[PDB]
Amino acid sequence: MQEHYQPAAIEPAAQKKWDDARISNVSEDASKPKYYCLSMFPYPSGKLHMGHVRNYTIGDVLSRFKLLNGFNVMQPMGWDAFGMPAENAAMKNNVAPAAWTYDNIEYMKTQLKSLGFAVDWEREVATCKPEYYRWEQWLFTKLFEKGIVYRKNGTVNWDPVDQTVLANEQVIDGRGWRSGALIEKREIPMYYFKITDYAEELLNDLDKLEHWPEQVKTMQRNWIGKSRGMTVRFAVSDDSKQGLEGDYAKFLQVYTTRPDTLMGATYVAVAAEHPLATAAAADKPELQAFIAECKAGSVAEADMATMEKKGVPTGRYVVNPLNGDKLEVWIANYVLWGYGDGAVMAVPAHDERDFEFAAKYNLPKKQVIAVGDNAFDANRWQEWYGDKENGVLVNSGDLDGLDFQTAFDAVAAKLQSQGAGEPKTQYRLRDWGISRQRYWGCPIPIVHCEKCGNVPVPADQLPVVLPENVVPDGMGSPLAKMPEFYETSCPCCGGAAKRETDTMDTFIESSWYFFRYMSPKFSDGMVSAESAKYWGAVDQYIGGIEHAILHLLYARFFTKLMRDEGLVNVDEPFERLLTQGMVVCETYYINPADVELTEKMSKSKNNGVDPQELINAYGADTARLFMMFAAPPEQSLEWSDSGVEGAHRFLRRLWRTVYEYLKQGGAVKAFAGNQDGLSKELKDLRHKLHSTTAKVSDDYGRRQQFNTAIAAVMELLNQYDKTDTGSEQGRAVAQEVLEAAVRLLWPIVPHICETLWSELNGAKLWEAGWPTVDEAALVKSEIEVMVQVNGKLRGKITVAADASKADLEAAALANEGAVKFMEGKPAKKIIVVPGRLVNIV
Ligand SMILES: Nc1ncnc2c1ncn2[C@@H]1O[C@H](COP(=O)(O)OP(=O)(O)OP(=O)(O)O)[C@@H](O)[C@H]1O
Ligand SMILES: Nc1ncnc2c1ncn2[C@@H]1O[C@H](COP(=O)(O)OP(=O)(O)OP(=O)(O)O)[C@@H](O)[C@H]1O
Ligand SMILES: [Mg+2]
Ligand SMILES: [Zn+2]
Repeated sequence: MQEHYQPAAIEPAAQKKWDDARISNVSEDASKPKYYCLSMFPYPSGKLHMGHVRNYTIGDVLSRFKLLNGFNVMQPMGWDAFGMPAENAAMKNNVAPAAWTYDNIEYMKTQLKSLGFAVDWEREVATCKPEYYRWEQWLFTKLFEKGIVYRKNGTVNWDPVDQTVLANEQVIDGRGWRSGALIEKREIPMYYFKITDYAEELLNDLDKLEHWPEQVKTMQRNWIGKSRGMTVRFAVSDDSKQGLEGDYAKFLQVYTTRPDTLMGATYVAVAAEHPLATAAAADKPELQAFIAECKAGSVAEADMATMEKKGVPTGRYVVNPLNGDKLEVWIANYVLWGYGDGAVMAVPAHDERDFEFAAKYNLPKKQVIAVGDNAFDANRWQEWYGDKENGVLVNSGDLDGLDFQTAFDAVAAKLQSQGAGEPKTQYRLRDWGISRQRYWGCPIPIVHCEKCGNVPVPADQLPVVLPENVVPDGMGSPLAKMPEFYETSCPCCGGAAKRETDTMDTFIESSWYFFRYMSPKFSDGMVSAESAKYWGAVDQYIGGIEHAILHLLYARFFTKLMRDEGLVNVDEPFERLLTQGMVVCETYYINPADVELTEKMSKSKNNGVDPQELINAYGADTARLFMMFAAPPEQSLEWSDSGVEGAHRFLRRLWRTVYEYLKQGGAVKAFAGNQDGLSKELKDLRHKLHSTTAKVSDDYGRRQQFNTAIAAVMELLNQYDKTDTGSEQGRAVAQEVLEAAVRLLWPIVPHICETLWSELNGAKLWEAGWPTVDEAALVKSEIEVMVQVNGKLRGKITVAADASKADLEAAALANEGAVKFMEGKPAKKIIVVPGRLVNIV
């Protein structure tokens, strides 16, 4: 064995040994339990960053831990290759997005292989390849036939100067990012997933996820935004029907989640697009200007929660169906057309938004809810005004004295008796718009025929291949200007027709890639039935909480869609979630590596430290160890050159330790079996050993805290250094300690542990398996305790080292000599000195 640690030499050698053994190249082996450990596949931007390193080391630690415990572990890797960053690099360097993407994949793959991740590279996928996206095109056409995917006009942001559609992330102050021209709102036909049909399923199935973080489930619930409220109809007064047609001439319909406060309504508010707003503003210019300012605004919830709530009266009146009061209709900028009825009631006494709105305009505030002892001040807002669990109704006539739910049910029955309302469930969730006016994305498998309409491409003709020899320029998608692409024949009539030129939301590819990993070479479906039945669902998912909402929601939606199609039989894709904290680095006034002598490392400010320089300078094991040791996985990690130095010296210490042990007599059989007769020092070392094994096993398997597991192995080595292991039984225990230490650290730093193991033991490491805990090594020695009766030694008892004072009291009173000297009398007191004596008085 060589004396000094050389990661540049041993890490390539250890990587080829694993590759030649094909331990990571797994199949649907029914003779072993499966474990699917998935890390979020990266966008092939060009180079890895320490964020990738931390994420994929965490996944590799869990994967290698399960492999050592005898699991058939699948840890697949892939490339989220579609999206804008390639389209922006295409216009910068004048290259095709495909060639720019494949150059990055090939390079980033070599960077990943040099880190030693136990990856099944035979299951690699690239989402921009037709062999992949043909199956999301297939699912598109199948759901299109069922109406789950439909075509409908939607609003987009049009740039009149750049001649392109812009996302809201590129529209600032009503203007284009790289143009600055006033952005128009255009209605164009687009495609949507009817995800609202699955809202109740997407909400309730969260209860099945017993191992998800509670805040992630909370974020999913708030995004869906289910509310159980009441539809309420206010009859339009006789004097307020001018110019109103249809149902809008008779009643104003609103939606409310507080029908228990309907007796407290003092006014109602409609959206600027509501027919009551249009009819009232017909001869009032002040209302026409208000409606225009509302339309010329942002429905962005961010801007809406920060905007000044404004309103103007209309002079039109509606009638409350419970108490008969005539209420004036206001046009308000916070009422949104398209959400519910486009109109709401207002209860300023029990809704904070309505209180401030009515405080500005001096509208009445009628209390209809009391919370026991609290006092109601119409000029102040307390937090209990909107209390829904402890409130009780007042000023409600029939409903006085009821709680929220009882008043809810009673108002429901009263409104249905008069035909003026009914219970209604609503969701803030809107349908999922698929269409993107971009080139570098999955083509939409629709053919437009002037005789047949929007026609789906038959399954025999899939995929619709995206042409790769394209250099986008940013002034409109090139597909709309390529007649050789969109000119086609209608698959229903055969006449001249046009292909859809929009591409798909890149969230589509990440919504089902975890299933494609199960059979990435399958050509008869999204995923083969056999591999789907074997792998089931993802056992462990590792990625940012930034994706806790849309990505997870879309992935869960696609899982149920594919299940309903009979492709899979699981309800949820991910059983467990691990969210790693971001990696941060000091900024300088550019990469710190190009600098000589603190925010998230991202492409935005180019703070990302290139892992390849750390690998060349210290090796992959030093990189992996520093990531897992600096902080818990969920906690943020700060880049520290001092941190990578301490990690490398520990690996030098681990190497030096095994070398010095083998220099002093070579390898022997590891100690095992009965440890009676071992010296006290060697028993304590074995106790520390199997205590460390239990602690590392618990930190990998349950807590998923890797920094503490490394610290535990460090403590075991510290006690090893202070232990004389020169004797024959001493050498046997030293062999047992080192054989476990290198296996406990193998998931973190597999390169050095693989090399050290084969110098210690001739068997394959992954066949010796995860170290077991010898429970006998955890039992400490027994102690003899003196028994006293009124201070006189009456006998002795043999006590356990873990015995409580109650155990010594129980054992001291059972002593024969005690009972004989106690003369059948009780003890007014029983003093207990643990580990010395117990005296009964
Ligand atoms: N189109 C709309 N624009 C603005 N506000 C609306 C609109 N439709 C309903 N509202 C108001 O929003 C209130 C709450 O509805 P939402 O769907 O947000 O439920 P919620 O916030 O979960 O309910 P809660 O206020 O009881 O916690 C309703 O009581 C109603 O007054
Ligand atoms: N600085 C970082 N520290 C730790 N993990 C990171 C960091 N940056 C990205 N990751 C993780 O790397 C994985 C791949 O992320 P990816 O390259 O797709 O970017 P992203 O998370 O989508 O970024 P953005 O939100 O800016 O679009 C994810 O699990 C993500 O959480
Ligand atoms: Mg269960
Ligand atoms: Zn046709």
